[PDB]
Amino acid sequence: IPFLDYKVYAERIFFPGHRESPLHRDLGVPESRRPTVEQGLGQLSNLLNSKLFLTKFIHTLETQRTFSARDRAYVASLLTVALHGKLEYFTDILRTLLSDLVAQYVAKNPKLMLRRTETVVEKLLTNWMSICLYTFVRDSVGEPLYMLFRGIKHQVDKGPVDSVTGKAKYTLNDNRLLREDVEYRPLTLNALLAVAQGVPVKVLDCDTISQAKEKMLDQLYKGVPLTQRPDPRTLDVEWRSGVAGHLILSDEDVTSEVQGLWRRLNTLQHYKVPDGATVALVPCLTGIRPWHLVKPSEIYLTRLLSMKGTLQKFVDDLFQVILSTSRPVPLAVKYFFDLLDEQAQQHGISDQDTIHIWKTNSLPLRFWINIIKNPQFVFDVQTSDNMDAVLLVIAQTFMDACTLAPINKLLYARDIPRYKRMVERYYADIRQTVPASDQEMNSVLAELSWNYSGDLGARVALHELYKYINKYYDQIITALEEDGTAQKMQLGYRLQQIAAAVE
Amino acid sequence: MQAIKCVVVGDGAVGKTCLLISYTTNAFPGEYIPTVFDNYSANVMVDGKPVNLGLWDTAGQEDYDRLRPLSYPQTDVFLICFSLVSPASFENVRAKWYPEVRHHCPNTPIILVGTKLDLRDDKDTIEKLKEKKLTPITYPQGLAMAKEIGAVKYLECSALTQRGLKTVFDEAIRAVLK
Ligand SMILES: Nc1nc2c(ncn2[C@@H]2O[C@H](COP(=O)(O)OP(=O)(O)NP(=O)(O)O)[C@@H](O)[C@H]2O)c(=O)[nH]1
Ligand SMILES: [Mg+2]
Repeated sequence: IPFLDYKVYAERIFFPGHRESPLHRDLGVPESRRPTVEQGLGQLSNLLNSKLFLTKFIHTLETQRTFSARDRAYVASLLTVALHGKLEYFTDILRTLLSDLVAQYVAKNPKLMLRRTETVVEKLLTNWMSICLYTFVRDSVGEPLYMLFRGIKHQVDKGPVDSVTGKAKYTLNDNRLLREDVEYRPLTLNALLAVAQGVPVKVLDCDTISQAKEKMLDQLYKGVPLTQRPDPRTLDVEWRSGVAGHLILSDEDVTSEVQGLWRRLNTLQHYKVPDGATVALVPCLTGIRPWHLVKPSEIYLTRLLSMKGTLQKFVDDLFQVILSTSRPVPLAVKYFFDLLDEQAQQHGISDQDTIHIWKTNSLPLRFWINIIKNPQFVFDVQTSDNMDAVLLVIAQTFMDACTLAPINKLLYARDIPRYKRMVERYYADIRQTVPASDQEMNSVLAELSWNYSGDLGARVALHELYKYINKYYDQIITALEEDGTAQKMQLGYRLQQIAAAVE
Repeated sequence: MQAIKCVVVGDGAVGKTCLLISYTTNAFPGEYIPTVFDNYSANVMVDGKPVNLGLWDTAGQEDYDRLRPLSYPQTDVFLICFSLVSPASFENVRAKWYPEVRHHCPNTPIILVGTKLDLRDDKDTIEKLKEKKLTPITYPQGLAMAKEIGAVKYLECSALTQRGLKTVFDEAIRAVLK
């Protein structure tokens, strides 16, 4: 069961788009001015540990016109990596930032709360949750989440697949559903890994030599995590016949099907490969439109229900674990939903329906939604495109159950009133159980700076955070001295000293 | 140490697999099974020089045609085949084989080879030939074919007897060296 360790899980959650944490690279400072800068950054960290400073810092950036919501994510994520030590403080930074968001939503519409990252705090609590719940995820939810992922992977390949458009016999989305049907026969060929023991692999005559290579690897390295698995671009498919076989087939070669501007890919049926063929994955030697089953340029309820119906098995289970009352309420959840309940009475909101959407767009629609949506956050796995369309349609099914109010709606319409029960059933425990003491809380928050193995990239985090400071320097000086306590703290000068320490 | 890649392309059941096996084991197969893409190996001595002959069997069926071109790259010497006991297998030399070979490899030397020599001289075989109103291939019929295609030699042989089969490959080794 390929579980990503905390380092990977966190990096992938805080820094998603780049794939790998951009906090892994050297500062880009020469050996000469190298020690003079390294020191300055340290003083930036001590400056950040001032709740008085930090609050003003973010508030100034949020107001800037040039500060995109893309920066809002990066700044929250850098700050998360930065304050990974002072977690007790990181929570206080949020405790304070939450109360600020609360007052701002009273004027316009309080129901629209925590919908889009138009604020930096919206990202910090997704990061916050992730830090807290990582244990729980690995410990309980991990299991059915992996199950559903293997289940979907399996159930899709029991049907043909177009290596070009990206459509299959099975999915939960018409925008991805393979409308046309093709002539496909099932193959079950003995696969060898000659990089020598033979593992039987189940492909389909229609699969390209590429898809067939992947399907082969999936069995030849069943429980080996992606990073431990070798690269497929280093591998070549080699068929075997008679005394000495030896024939290296490929996706596109001498035997490719050119039809003017339409060149087809090479399949197993294309080469006349039979059942039980000895195929070995051996190392690599080294404007016509490409196609496979349907050349590129209404619902089909019946087709999707077969797929839903297969996957229901673990769909039920995954939700029955996330929304579990049988297990006790994790402290991070209970604390937070009571952190909101403390805020609800401070501004006078008796309406629990307004409270629920702040509660929903916190833990499930902030956190749980993402893990269902994207499983590459917990598992060292390669996620298919059609896989994601399926998973997303399971996340939009879970989501419709969370919130009190197309395909996904009148598809799971049978199970959606069942999950709506589970949501309320879960929020019953949230209030009925013993509230979590802050004395008892920071006890857990400290052991998380402990159990966080190493440096997630804090060096770069401070340098990258200074890259921001450097651009918005003066606008910061404004809030640095317009405040009375900020003058007393000598914050302005503290910053100035660091500013010169870098340059 | 010079290695010679030799590909034997020939019509359905001309006796390639058999002639390839006979040369490398000095034993005849017996049973017919249509070959897909089989590889053979032999270490020879021609004019006081050691050579590794890396043989390549191919198909004589239109079914395994979508795959045959893969055997072709970097071939040092080709072996275009036919059976002396069928002119159908001989006419397909000018029709299927020669065109296919040169379409890909325009420099590789060809050697037209007449397999099943033992059956040509047999009476009982000529009886079946006469029944479908046909006559077997002779040395001048084949020598006219080899000069026509641009073959570097014409060799007649048989796999069950090993008659002039030794020569067939020794000549193919010579066909590379100059
Ligand atoms: N009498 C005699 N029979 C032969 C000789 N060579 C081949 N045969 C026969 O004719 C058939 C040839 O088998 P085979 O070698 O596989 O022909 P092939 O050209 O390799 N077939 P393929 O096209 O599938 O590669 C067999 O039934 C065999 O008994 C020969 O020299 N003498
Ligand atoms: Mg054969």
